[PDB]
Amino acid sequence: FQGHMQVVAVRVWPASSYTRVTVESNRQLKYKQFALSNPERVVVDIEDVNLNSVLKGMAAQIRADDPFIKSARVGQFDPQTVRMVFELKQNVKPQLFALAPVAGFKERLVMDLYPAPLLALLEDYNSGPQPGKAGRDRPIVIMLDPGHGGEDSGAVGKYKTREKDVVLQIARRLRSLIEKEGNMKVYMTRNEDIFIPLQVRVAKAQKQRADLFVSIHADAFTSRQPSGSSVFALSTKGATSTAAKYLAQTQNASDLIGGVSDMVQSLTIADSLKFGKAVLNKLGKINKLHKNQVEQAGFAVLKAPDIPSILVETAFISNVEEERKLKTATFQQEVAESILAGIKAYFA
Ligand code: NA
Ligand SMILES: [Zn+2]
Repeated sequence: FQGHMQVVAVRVWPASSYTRVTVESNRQLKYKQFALSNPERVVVDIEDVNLNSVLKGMAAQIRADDPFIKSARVGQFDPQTVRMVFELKQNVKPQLFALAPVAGFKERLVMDLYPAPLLALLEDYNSGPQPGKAGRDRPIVIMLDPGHGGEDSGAVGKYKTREKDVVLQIARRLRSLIEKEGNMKVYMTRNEDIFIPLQVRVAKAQKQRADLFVSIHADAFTSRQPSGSSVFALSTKGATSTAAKYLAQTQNASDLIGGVSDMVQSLTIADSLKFGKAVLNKLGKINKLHKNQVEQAGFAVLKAPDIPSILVETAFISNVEEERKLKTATFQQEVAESILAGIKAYFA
């Protein structure tokens, strides 16, 4: 019970591109943010707040490896006003924005501390395949996109496994395999627990000249019965099943969850279907398939107009058996070997 409090939760997401501080509360917060020096500090003042257990716990959320925050102290500064003080490891350009309650979160105040390669993309948030035959004239450029991150945990298992962790571990195994393919070059939209907006993932792939885009997930249905792996490609004109339409809806809410402030396209979909099929065939040796064909729905991460893009449901984490499989090194590796083998079989 937290009806009485103003601030109800406080989270810090340390990452190399930016550290995010989130303060969640029952009413929209009036705040002021400013800087101090000797030592470099960022200070946030919050109004209509009484200090409590939650804000007092803010100091113990600061990890010894936050690239931005050396430490955080909090006090009542005024009978109305809490002051948060962040001692810094490097110069920052803070950006603060407020979010209305949505997706199960109450009011959120977000502060992102940026420094004063993916930085370039987040800060201008206000190309495509190179010429030649990928694989033969130059390497195939693959962009891996592990779903979610930071504030957005993704779907959560019955036994508490978070989709964000497992799709990252699976992306890392797959990255590691690819960097033994002489044929191949790999980038990642993220390689840590950070939140990346949906359009930034897409833009990263256009920016780094991807030949293939794979988005990796472990989503959830309300029922714990549906299980197995599955592969999706884009449709802008209607989903091929209610399951696919639903996952498009849940996956597109990511930007709300984590929090932020057309002749050539049909041809790209056709290639994506063909690449999706190759990948499905390899997942079918390794796992139950949820559906036996490649499906389509309005997935925002698959909107890159010039790049074949697919979304791989490694498995539905809503399912108890598949939650447990997703935690295992063997099954994560089988999934990684399957995507790779599918990539190779597409180029032949
Ligand atoms: Na390589
Ligand atoms: Zn997901």
